[PDB]
Formats: sequence, C-alpha cells, structure tokens
Amino acid sequence: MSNSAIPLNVVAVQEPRLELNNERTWVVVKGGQQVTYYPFPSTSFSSNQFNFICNPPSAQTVLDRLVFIQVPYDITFTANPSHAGITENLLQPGRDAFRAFPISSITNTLNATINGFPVNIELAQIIHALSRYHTPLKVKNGWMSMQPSFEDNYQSYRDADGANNNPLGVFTSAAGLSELPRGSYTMNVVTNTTTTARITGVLYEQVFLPPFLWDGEQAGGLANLTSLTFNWVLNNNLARIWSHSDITNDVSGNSTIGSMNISFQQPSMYLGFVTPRLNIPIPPRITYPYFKLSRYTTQFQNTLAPNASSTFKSNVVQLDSIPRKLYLFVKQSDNVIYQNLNNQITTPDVFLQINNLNLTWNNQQGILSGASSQNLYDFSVQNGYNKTWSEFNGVTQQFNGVSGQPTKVIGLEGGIVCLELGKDVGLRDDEAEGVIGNFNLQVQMTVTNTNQYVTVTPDMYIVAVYDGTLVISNTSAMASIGVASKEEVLNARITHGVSYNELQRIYG
Amino acid sequence: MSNSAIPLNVVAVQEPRLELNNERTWVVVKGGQQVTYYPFPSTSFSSNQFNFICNPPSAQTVLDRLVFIQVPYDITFTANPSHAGITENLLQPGRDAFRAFPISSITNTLNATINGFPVNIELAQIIHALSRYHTPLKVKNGWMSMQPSFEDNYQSYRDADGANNNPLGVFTSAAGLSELPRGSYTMNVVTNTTTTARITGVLYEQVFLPPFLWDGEQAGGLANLTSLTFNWVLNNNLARIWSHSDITNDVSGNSTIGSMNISFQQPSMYLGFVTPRLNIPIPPRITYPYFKLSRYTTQFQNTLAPNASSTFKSNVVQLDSIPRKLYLFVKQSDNVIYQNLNNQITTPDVFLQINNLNLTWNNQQGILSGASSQNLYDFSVQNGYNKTWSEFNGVTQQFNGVSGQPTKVIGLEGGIVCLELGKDVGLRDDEAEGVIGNFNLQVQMTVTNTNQYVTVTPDMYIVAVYDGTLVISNTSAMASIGVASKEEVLNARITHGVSYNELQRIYG
Amino acid sequence: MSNSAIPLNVVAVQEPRLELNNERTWVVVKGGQQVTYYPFPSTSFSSNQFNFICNPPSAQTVLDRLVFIQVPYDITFTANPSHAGITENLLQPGRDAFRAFPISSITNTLNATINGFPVNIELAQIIHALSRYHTPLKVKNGWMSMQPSFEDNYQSYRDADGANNNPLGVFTSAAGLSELPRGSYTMNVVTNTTTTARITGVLYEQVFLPPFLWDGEQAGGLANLTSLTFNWVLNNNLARIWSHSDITNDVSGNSTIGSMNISFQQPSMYLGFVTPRLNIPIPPRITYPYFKLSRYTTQFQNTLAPNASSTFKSNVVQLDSIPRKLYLFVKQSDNVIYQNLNNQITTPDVFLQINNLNLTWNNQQGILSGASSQNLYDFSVQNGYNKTWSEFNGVTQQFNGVSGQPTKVIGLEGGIVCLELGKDVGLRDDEAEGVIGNFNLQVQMTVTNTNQYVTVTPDMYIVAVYDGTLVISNTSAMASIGVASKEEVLNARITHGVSYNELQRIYG
Amino acid sequence: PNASSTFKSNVVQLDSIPRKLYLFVKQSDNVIYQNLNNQITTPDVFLQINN
Amino acid sequence: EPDTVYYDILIPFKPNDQGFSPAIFQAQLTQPIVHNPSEYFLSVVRFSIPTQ
Amino acid sequence: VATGPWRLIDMFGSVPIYMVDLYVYWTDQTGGQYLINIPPGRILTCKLVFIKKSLSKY
Repeated sequence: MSNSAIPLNVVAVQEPRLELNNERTWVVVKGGQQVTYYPFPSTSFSSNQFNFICNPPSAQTVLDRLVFIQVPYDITFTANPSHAGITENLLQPGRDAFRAFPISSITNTLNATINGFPVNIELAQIIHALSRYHTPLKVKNGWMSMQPSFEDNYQSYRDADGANNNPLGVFTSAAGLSELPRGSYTMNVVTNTTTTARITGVLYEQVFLPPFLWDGEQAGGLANLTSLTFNWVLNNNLARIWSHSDITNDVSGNSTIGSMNISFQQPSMYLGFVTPRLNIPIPPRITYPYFKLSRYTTQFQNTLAPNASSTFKSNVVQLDSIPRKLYLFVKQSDNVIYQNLNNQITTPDVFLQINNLNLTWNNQQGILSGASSQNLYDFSVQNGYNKTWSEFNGVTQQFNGVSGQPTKVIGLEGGIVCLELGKDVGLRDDEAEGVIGNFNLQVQMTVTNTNQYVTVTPDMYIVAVYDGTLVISNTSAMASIGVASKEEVLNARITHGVSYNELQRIYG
Repeated sequence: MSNSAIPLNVVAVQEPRLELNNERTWVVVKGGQQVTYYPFPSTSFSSNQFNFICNPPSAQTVLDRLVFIQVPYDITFTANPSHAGITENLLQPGRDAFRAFPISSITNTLNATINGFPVNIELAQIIHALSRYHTPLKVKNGWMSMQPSFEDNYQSYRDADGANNNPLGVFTSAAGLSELPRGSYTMNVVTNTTTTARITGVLYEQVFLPPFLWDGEQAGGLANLTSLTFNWVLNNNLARIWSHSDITNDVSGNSTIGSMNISFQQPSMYLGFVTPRLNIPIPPRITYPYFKLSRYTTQFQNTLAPNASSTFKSNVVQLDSIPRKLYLFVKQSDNVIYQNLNNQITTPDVFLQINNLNLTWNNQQGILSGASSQNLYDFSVQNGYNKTWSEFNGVTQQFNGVSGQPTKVIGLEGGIVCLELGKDVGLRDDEAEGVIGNFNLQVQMTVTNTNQYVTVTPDMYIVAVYDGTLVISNTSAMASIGVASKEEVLNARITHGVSYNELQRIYG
Repeated sequence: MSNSAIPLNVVAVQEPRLELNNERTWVVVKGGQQVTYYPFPSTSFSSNQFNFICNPPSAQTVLDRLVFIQVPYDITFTANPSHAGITENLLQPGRDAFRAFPISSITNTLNATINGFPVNIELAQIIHALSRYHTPLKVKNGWMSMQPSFEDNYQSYRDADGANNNPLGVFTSAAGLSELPRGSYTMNVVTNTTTTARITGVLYEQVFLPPFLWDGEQAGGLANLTSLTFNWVLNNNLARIWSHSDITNDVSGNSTIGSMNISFQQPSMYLGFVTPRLNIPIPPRITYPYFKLSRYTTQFQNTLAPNASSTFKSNVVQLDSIPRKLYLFVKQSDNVIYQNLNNQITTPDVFLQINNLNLTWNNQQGILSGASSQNLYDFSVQNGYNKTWSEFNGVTQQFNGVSGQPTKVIGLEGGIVCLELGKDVGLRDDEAEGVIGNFNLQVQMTVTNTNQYVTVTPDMYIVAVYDGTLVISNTSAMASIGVASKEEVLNARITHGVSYNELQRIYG
Repeated sequence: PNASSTFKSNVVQLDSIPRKLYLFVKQSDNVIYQNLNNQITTPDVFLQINN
Repeated sequence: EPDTVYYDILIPFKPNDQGFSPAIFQAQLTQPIVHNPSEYFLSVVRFSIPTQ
Repeated sequence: VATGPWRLIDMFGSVPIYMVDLYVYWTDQTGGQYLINIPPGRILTCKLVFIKKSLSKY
C-alpha cells in the first residue's frame, strides 16, 4: 500500500510553514507557591573536614535537587631554597592558577545521608574520569560553570605555554562563547612578590552524587523527608588544590613554590525548599531512581617510560549484579604523586592511551579481542565521551622548520573507555541491566605511555555504576539494587512506543 | 520490576543496533505550491525614518514569519583638531568596527500593524538583554549571523586589546566553528587616512518583534492577512552605530575621531509568501500565540565609583496580567552617555553586578531575600542564560609576572537575572500564568559598580513578557490577554503526556 | 480559557521540580548477546584500486551500519630545481597538512554492492557538497573526528597564516573545546630538511555512502545480509592527498615542493556483527530507507577574474522523480587543477560566491529570481547549512592601520545553495516528494569570483538525491523509487500526529 | 580518447510495452556532419558499454 | 471606562554636553491611560512649539 | 489652540496603552526632515483627548 516487497501504509504531513488547522490548546503550568532559599552556616568545620546538618522547614515540603556549598579561604606561598634566584613575581601571568574542580578533587571522600539512609560516593579518584562523559557545550558552560572546569588536555604543563589553547590561562585569551581556562576565575589577591604571595577568595562547588544532580535538565525534588546531612571528609594533603608549571622551575627538580599553607573560613551550604500547592496533593511514599558508583583498582610496580609499550591484567573482582555502565582506564602513579610538594602541585590528571584492550566477563573471555583501539572510541561517543578522536589516544606531531632542530612529539590526554553492559558486552538472555546476583569480571589491557619527561608507574581503576530504585517515606528510606527478578526480565512485553535515545537523557 | 517497596510496572525496550521489526510507514511531505520572495523597496526613505508598506500579493496567501530589511549606507569620519598627532590611519586594525546589532540599537522604536491592529516594540533598550538569551551556539551561528552578532564581554574597551577573544577583532584570529567578531563584516573602505575616512556597504538586520521570529525554529505563518505595513523611526543620535577603543585617544584625552556623518539610501523589506494548494483548505478563522514586550524604567541621582556598592528601590508599576517571564537588571544611565558623543561612541554595553535582589510581588515582600547571588544565577541559567558564571558577577584578576607591579583587575559583564513566574516566584493558589486582571510589583535591589575607570550613574530596567492568543480573520484582528479564567485554572485536569521542556520550545 | 475569539481547550502541566506523582516504570534494555568486531584485510589491494570482500557469518547476524576503513601509508617529498630559495625545513609548522578528508578526496568512485544489488556513489566532488551541510558542532566533533576534517574557509592558504583559526595549523593554537585544525592529526616524521622529507602513519576515513551512516544515531543495521563487497577505484593523480601553503614558495611562480610520490601498505576495514537473543527473532524480510546521490556537471570556455561577475547556463535535464534535496554549488573547474602539480597540491576547496540564482523547474521560469542572495543563505541554514553569513558570499574588509598602505581584502570560502523541493520550490497539486513523471529543470545563475589571486574557469554543479525504499531479504535486493502513486498521494490521510522535525533527522 | 564516463538516458513515457528495445551509445552526429572530409571519413561504429 | 480622559504631554529641556536638545519625548507610563482603546477617537487641542 | 470642530483620528487594537511617544519635525523644500530643536528658555507642550466613540457616533 503500496509497491514495496511488502506494502507499507501512508500518512501525509504538512510543511512547517503551513499547519494551519490543528487542535490548539492553551496550557498552564502550575508549581507550588513559595520556593525559598536558606543559607545554613556550618558549625563544626575544620581543615580536616566540614560538617553540615539541616532540618527541613517540616515534612510536606519538596526539597529541590540541585545543591551547592560556598567556601571562603586563605592561602599563602613562600619561596624555595635553593634553586634561587627566582627573579620575578612568585605567581606568573599565564603560568599558574587553581586546579579544577578544586574542592571536589581535594575531598578524600564525601558522605551525605538523606533522612536516615547513608548515600556516599568517593570524590578524589572518581571525578576526573566521570567529568568527561556527559556534557556538550551548553551543559558544561551552565551549572558546572561555577567551580573552575577546563580539563587537563595537555600531557604536561611544561609543553602548554604559551598556547592559545592552554589549559590554565587568563580569560583574555579564549574563543568567544566557549569554556574559559581555569585562570579566569577570581582569586582576590592580598599581595605577591618574589619570595611570597597571598590570595583570598570564595569558591563554589556543587555536590556530586545521587540523587542530587550536576547536569543540565532537572527532575522531581526529593520528598518527604525529616533529616539531611552532609560530611565532607577532606584529604590529608590539602596542597593539591593549586596547580603549577614546570617551565618556570629548573633544574634539579627544585621548584619555586615549595612550600605553603592553606586555611579555610566558615563554609555555608545553600539549599532551597519548594512547598507544593494545598489543593493538588503529593502521595505519602514517593519512589526515585538511585545510582551508586564503586571503584576498583590495582597496583603495579613494573615501570615504563618515556614511551615504551606494555600489557597488564586487573585481578579478579565479583560485582554483585550487572552494573549499568563501566569505565576502565589506566592512570598514573597514585602513590607516587603524593610524596613531595613538588609532585602534588605540578602534575596533570591525563591518563595513558589504550593501545588495545581485551576483556573478560563471566564465562567468556576475549570479548572485543580484535577491536581497534580506534574502534573503542567509536563507542563511546555513543555514550557521550565528548572529545575528539585525535585527543583520545592523543599523540601530537608538531614540526619545526629550521636546520636543524628535530621536530617534537607532544604528550596528550589518553582515552578513558566506557561500555554500557547491554549495548556492547552482550548478555546471556534472561540477564538485564538491573538483575541480581553474582558475576565475576577481569580486565586485561595494553596501554602506552605518551608524555615525554617523566616515567610513569601505572595503576588502573574500574568504576562501575549500578542501577536501582529508592523509596523515601517519612519514617525511613530504603533501596534495592536488583529491582528486577529473572523470570520477569525474560518475557517482558516490548514497547515500540518509547524511543531509546531518551534513555541517554535520564542521567547523568 | 516487582520486589522493591511497592511493586513497579515493567516494559522492555529494544537496543539501537537492532529493533529490528517495528511498524514502519512511508510518509509524504506536502507543502505547495509556489514559494516566493519579494523586495518592497521602502517608500519615503529618510535620515529620520524608513517606512515600508506592502500588501500580500493574493487571496489566501500565507505569509512566512522571518522578515528583515537591508539598508545601503554611507559614513564619513573626521579628525578632531586636538591631541594631535594623530599619526596613523584613523580607522585601526583591531580597534574599530560596528556596534552589534547596529540598526536595531539605533532604532527608537519600530511599528508594524498586522491587518489594521497595531503591534509595536521598543528596540533600543530591550535588545541587548533579550539578545543574551535564550541563545545557543547553533542558533547564534544561523539566522542571527547576518547582522553583526557578537556581544560585549569587557566592562570597557581599553583593556580588551588585544585578546584572542577581543570583541572588535578582524575575522582572522577567531577560532574555527565559533562566533566570529564584529570586524569581520565586509564593507568597502573608499579612503582611509589621517584626517579623513569614508566607507560604504549594505547591512541586513532582522525584524525582531513577535509574532515574527528570530530563533531558527519554524512555526505557522499568518494567513489570512490583507495588509501588513511597517514603520521605522530612527533614534536621533545616529553616532551610536559606531564603536571605538578608549585606548587610541590617548592620554588627554580627546578621542582622535572628532565627529561622524551617517547617510542612507533606499532599503528594502523582504517578505516571503507561500500559497497553499487547492485540495487542502485553510480555515476562515485561525489563532496564534502572540507575546508582548514592554519596559518600565527608573531614574537616579547618587553615583558609585569605581568599585563601591549601594542599594536602589524600584518604582511601583502595574501590569495588566501575570507575565510569562520577567527580566531585571541595572545599567549605566541612558540620560548621560548621550551628550558628548565620544563617550557615546566608545562606551560599551554591560550591566553592573547584581549582588542580591529582593522583590515584593502582590501580597509578598522580600521574596528571594535569602538567595545568594550565586543562587540567582542557577536560575535561570536554566531559563536560557548561556553566559558562564565568571561573566556573571563581573571581575577577573589577571596577574602580571614581573617585579614590581600591582596585579590588575578586569570587569566583564553584569548579571541579567530573570524569573519565569509560576516557576521562581510561586504563584498563589487557584491562579496561573495566563490569568487577568491587575497586579503590581516593585523590585528593590542592591548592586555594585565594577568597571575600573568611570563613575557609573545607574538606572534600573524591567522587561515583562505577556502571553496572549490573537485571532486573525478576514477582516478582523482580535487579540486577548488573560484568556484563562479563575474557575478554569482551579481543577484544570493535568497531563503526564507533555513535559516542561516542550513548553520550553514554543518561545523564542 | 474559553476566553478567545474561538473557544480553546485547557490542560495543566507540573513544573519540573514537582510531579511529584505519575506512573513510573522500570525499563530493562535488551540487546542480543555476543557483539564482536574484526578487521577484514583487503583481498588484493594495489596502488591503483583496492577492494575488500567480507561475508557476514549467517542469515541471523545483524551487521551494523557504521563502517570505516583505516589505511597505513608513507610519503616522500623532494625539493625541485630551480626555485631556491631552498631554505628552512621543507615542511614548516603552519603550512602543511592532509586535505579534509584525505582518502575521500582521491576516490574516483566508491562502489559497494549489498546482497547482490549494486549501489554506488561517485566521491571526488560529491563529498564536499555533503560535507558542509548537515553536521553541527557536537556531531562534527564525534565520529567525523577520525579523518582530518576541518573545512577550508579561506579562498587561498596564502593569506591564512597566521590566524588562530587558520585551516591547517598545529594543535596548540586551536581554542579550547572547538573544532581543531587540519595540521594537528598525528603521523611520525622519520626525516626532514631542505632537499628531502619523509612521513609515515595511518589515516582513518569512514566509508561514506548510505545505507552506511556517518551521523551519530543508530538505526537498525543491515540484516539479514548474505554477502557484501566494497571496492574503491582511485584517481591516477593521487597527488591530491597532501595540501600545501602558498607563501613559502618564492616569486617567479616557483614552488618549493615538486615533486613527490605516495605509498600504501595493505589496508583494512572494520565491520561489527551483532547477533540477537534466543527468544526475540528478526522478521524473514525487512525494509530500509534507500537514498541515491547523482551528479550533473557543466563546464564553459569563458573565464572571469580577479573579481568580475558572470552569468551561466546549466544544461537541460529530465528527472525521473522529484528528488528530496538538491545542491547547487559552482566551483573552480576540474579541467584545470589536475594539470601541473604545484597548483594541484596547492588549490583550496572553496567555490565562487553566488550573486543570485534564477531557476526554472518545469514549465515555469523565474523561480527565486527576485530573492536576494541573503535569502538563499537563510533557507540553506534552515536545512542545516551551519556556516555564518559572513563566509557564505564571503569577502572581508580587514583594515590596515599604517600610514599609508592600502587596506587588504580577503577572499573567503564560498556559498553552496540548497533547496528542498516540497519546502522551497513547491510542487503542483497531486504531486509530492516521492512521485514519478518527467519534470525538466535548467538553472541559469550569476556569480562573482572573490579570491584576489588567480583567474578562474568555473564548472557548475547540481547534486540531486532521490528517496526510495529498498527491501533486503536473503538474498535479494529489490529497490524502488516513488512508492508512491498519484491517486494515493492525493488522497493522503494527514496526521496532525507526527512533527516535522523528527522527520528531519533520518536524513539524508 | 579512451577515458570512461557515465550517462543519463532521458525519461520517456510509453503507452504499451514494446516487444523489444535497443540501446546504444554512438558518436554524436552533428560532428560527423560538419565539414566534408570529416563527413566522409568516420564510420558507423559505437562505444563499448561497460555496464 | 469614563466618557472622556485628557492627557498632557510636555517635554522639558535637555542639552548635550554639546548644546542641543531633541524635541522628542517618550515615556512608559506607570499605569494604563485608557482601559481599552477600541472605542476612542483620539484628537489634540492646544499644542504649542518653541520655534526660536 | 483648537477652534473647532473636533477633528478626529481613529484608534484600533485592544491593548491598554502604556507609552506616550511623540516626535516633532520641521520640513523645508526640497522636503527634508530636520527634527526640531528646543531653545534654552522654553518648554514644548502638546495636549491630547480621547472621546468615547459611542457619544460621538451612533
């Protein structure tokens, strides 16, 4: 109906300039009266951790989902014996700014508890990876704008300078309407001169974790609850906040900035509470979506540099149930970085390029045996990786014309691969994205160091984000992962109705 | 599915790679038949006003909604016989170009009457705020691009030069696939020299008042019109077309340009008329969504400089129905910046930073008294803002790395907050966005001057946008505000069907 | 609500921050077990033409639509007599890269037969029309990131350097989160001096022709294929891969580079086979959308330069079915630019600017004859054009500020008009986008040349693209255009059901 | 004098199926006609159909 | 709603730094003059201009 | 000063009025605009009237 091997029926559609007759309905939008914000100062704050505690106005008052905490500080630097002279102002024009997202990356682990049930994620290792994944231009240049946010694309700050695209530079040099370099951020300054510096300012950072969201869209605020609290348990180093550049410092690994001491003032956290309208009521027990992402790591002692190739194996682990997604990536030297003030300050968070990877699920191994390192970037940008292929697996040929200077290769950030489990890995039928229980997974993979100067000693993380329901009812809040059972997954009526590219939009 | 708290309902959804079977249907698109474009040259052109008058060619001829006007011009610049010399050509390389958007900015007001019912907007002050959002990069690069299109980032022109981001820069040096700068706009320079400059070209400006539209989305056209007609009254000053750098002055300073002259020639409207096909009939009376922009402004005497804060209460105004959205921002006083043109020519377009705002609506006071300005930004970046937080709260410290100097601050741009009404004010029970009749509000709001040289006398603005449904028949031109009634807004049956995003789309 | 001229119907919505109640579901996401990948190496490549063949495992395994072919290579340039000059490294940092996109630009035609019915696309010139057209930033920066794919925006390289948006620069120098320029793509340099140079690497390019897709979303991948064989055939000239800037070459028209040769090592191509679950089976016979590009080209004897206008006549044609889309870009001719390499390597990929076009579809003339160039741009952007008005119709007044040189004009890019026949031309009643009959077009049009540097002989174009349905069943490949009858098309039950825009996406 | 190309046959509506039909490219006539020598010299033959 | 309402338009005096005044006035009025202007004939009495 | 009889202009749509906008110009042949200018010592004054259509016309 007509003319294909199989006749397929018709419908005609009117051009955009001409409807012009269709049921036009006047639609009114209604949300509860009075949404009001309260600032809670924080009693019981220290350099070792921050403590918040907040009673809602009551119950019956839907608490909005976006949250953030504004914190005032005080940092002083001092000059280093004895690389000196260190002529010229201690802090440089393009050279040195805040790391991003400063207070998040410093936080050793973060815990919050909705209404009795504790829900916490780790911030320090998780964030620099999960950062990349679900942001275009608009979404990254929006809420995530408040804390510094420009990634560390260059393999060392040594090579960057002086580049138009440099990771951390003054707002003056940027391309109109795009993400600013970290340097733009205000750092009200008390004084600086060779041998010292003092800066003071206020910085905002949004809570990261579930449910509360750091993304563009927004959904239904948690209710109905009695108690909430946040604990930032800071990391013990605290020097990591600030980031430096090696070009300035030569040449015994003796660096200008060592040493220094940060201080905080009393921080406050802002959250707003909408109250619904009396007439249309909200039910006594509401059920939300609930995600939680537990990382797994491994320590290796086999050293490779400056650009030698090697292979690894993860070690076995036993995930409780299929996880919604899985981010695998090698990243340098977690133990190694911390010793030395010098190390904490002047090194970026890029990860080495995956030459190739193989993986084993439960009961099959050699999943993705011969998928080109490149084929792994083809998925995902399907799951929104949000970088160029070039920079993924990034090595950079840049030639110099004079006779004779050898052209130089340039370090770059490496791939962080991901795979949602239904989509790529493939699954024994009767197994879906939620269902409990037991499975075991080991990753093997070959990575190659790409930066020039420092020999890296690897360790590789494997974050896994589970899926699950959480019901918040006034007395107590409960959650299941494995909300689905086996017999129900098999033979679940399939729907041509809802689109799949909608599930991209859910989170996050 | 089942087995969590309350038992849930279950659907399975196919992957992307394979559906594979779903009920596919061939669709035929049909808009016809003849599509055209006419050029009604403006009757009666002048330096004071352009006037167009143009009736649709034929019966039942629908009329497309993107309208614009091209206007060939001529300008000459003359040197001011002080500060001389005065070496180097009057027009500079990355120093001087058109103000964006030019014609609209120098329009005191434009009028159009669809079918004998009059509709007018106030182009001069409304624009630079209405332009800031809801713009995305996609759209900015599209329809908008024809008229000079880039914003004013820096608080003052002097500092800007020369940046990789500098507002008035030549096309080269604008980063690939991103908003280009105002020096790009191609027009011939007849002669450029010391003491004399003269230039000619042809500028396309969009007609900016709804119903007509400037965002790239397409919606029905207004059949069945009998006679459209526009009217442009030019703002008296006419120097305001040009921009400048405070730098080139220099040191006295009487700006090197001593004057200007601007001339025009006939310019032509450009409308498109589609006509529908015989088979499908258009109904004799149709209805459209028509919005309404008005501005209520206030004067002041006490000034701040260069970085002092203060408070201003607005002026009690009355509005005939609950507005859809509402804008509120401070600005450098129009009264001044008009005498002594050179300031007028080199003065930029940016808004003082809103430290906090507190608004008393009908039967309330102090609404959003406790929202940290930071808070005032998150909503709405949601509504559309598209500028980065750093721009909001204008300031950035850029150090200079040489002993011994003071580091220096820059100011970028003010916040230009807005509150969608049912969303961020909280609308009292049994009442909704549409409802008539009268209300009234006045916003008392503290602010600061952040521009580092000039003493800024302020003013306040408040751009309201009403929602109305107007019917065009032949011949009639009914228009209504407050179409909903009190009883209808109580117990209007809700839908899970549509969602707040789709609502977001309609405007615009 | 029933307050309007004609009563309208009401509904309510809830503001995003509170539903808080509506039915929730749990959506498990089922995808067949055992996704695999494999590099199929070329059975009998060569230097002239290379070609792969692969057979899907069986009747039930669904191959995926995104295919690409990676090819390793080496090159070698050698400095000629008698230009020198002959100074500095034969390659220079800002001046050299691959053409976007490198192996696409060389292919004479790519043929790929599916299941026994051969569909092919010519690719040398058809690829650049399609290149600018449908992509936006976020999708440009995804899959299409593997080939060096930044569009040539100046009318000659000579002027480009050094702008921080120059089409072939080094990675640093390209702004943050943007489209990075051509030079950035890595391959190692084994040597470089005067008198010689030699590079080695591996360039990806994803095979372009539909069905296989290059835009991010996934549609069901071809199954149930029985066999599939690609094969390319390349232009003998081959020198086109490399592109080089003008400045470096010395006056007397002498060129640094000439001449050089290329080499290829056996190349491969990566297919992705997926196989469905136990219980969900794929229908015996299925039906995919089937597009079909064509190219018609007309060259003349007359020449224009360095910026004089001309008008021209395209040859008459007869068209079997109204096509969906058409592209009408006139570009510097192919007759020249395969003769004498330095010019052949050097020439950019821009076309002449369109002062206006006059078109005649059947039995009517004068279509679009009064529509100013500016109008064309708007409809083209609406179709997705994506480039700013400034470059379309490109020229730019970049002005000098030195006493007393004249002020350089730049030739910029090109314009490429596109029309959709239902959207833009309007088809007589009883006729629509798919229907068959014999409708002759002949597109007269006037054009100016803009680059200041060379005389140009111009060959016009018209790419058309029909929309059909092709059914695959193993092993069969019926395909039919216009499915699609005059009476059925006229009757046309019309659904106010589907939007236009969603329809827009499954291009094209 | 031996480079390949493609060609689009022009459209043509018939009333009744033809029993058979013959397609063949050939050297275009006008050229053969202009100028006496040219006119005598060149034969009848066609170009080889690649597909 | 009442049968008839008068309005007064006067422009004061505003010089530039460079001595010149635009004889135009424009003003957003803080509260509507006519409730609904479909049923008014507008006309003007008593207008006066300095021609000095 | 008006001396009679009332000379009427019309009014059209149903928007409550929010703006008084007024421009004064003096013209010379050849007919160019020249927006009028107010001297240091004087004030420029119009008046206005709305009448309800129903009283004036049936």
